[PDB]
Amino acid sequence: NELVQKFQVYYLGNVPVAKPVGVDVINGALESVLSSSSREQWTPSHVSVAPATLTILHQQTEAVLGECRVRFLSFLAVGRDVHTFAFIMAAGPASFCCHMFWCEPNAASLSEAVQAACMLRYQKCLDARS
Amino acid sequence: AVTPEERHLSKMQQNGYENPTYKFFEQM
Repeated sequence: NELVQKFQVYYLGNVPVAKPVGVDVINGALESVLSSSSREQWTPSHVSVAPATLTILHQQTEAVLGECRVRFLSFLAVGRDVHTFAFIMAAGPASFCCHMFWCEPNAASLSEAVQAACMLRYQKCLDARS
Repeated sequence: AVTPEERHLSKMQQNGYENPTYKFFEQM
């Protein structure tokens, strides 16, 4: 299943967004959610990074808060604040959802893991269809 | 100078990453 052990971070939630890509899109989403929540509202959680999916689970009950196919992840980024991570999913053909996280000490390891999953996945797909 | 963690963070902050798996299936 998973490629690496789950990441203990805060899930800030998800919001619809207008476009599949852009650091401006994800920073707009982050500012909005941060302005409407406080740190005590944040959901401790871990992100399981598997070959084909990302799964977001509650901190140690490990209940499922979201599951996302790598093929429908259009974009990811670290926000202007180095703690923040977001990715955009194409929820449907014309529908985008931004999933957001607060990471300590920063978002480097999570973004790396998710980027690596996308790059592995793309080569696997080219290989399958060749 | 800038460590490995650091250079990749600035990349992730400045451009993020567009998933080519998405575009691959999208172009179909």
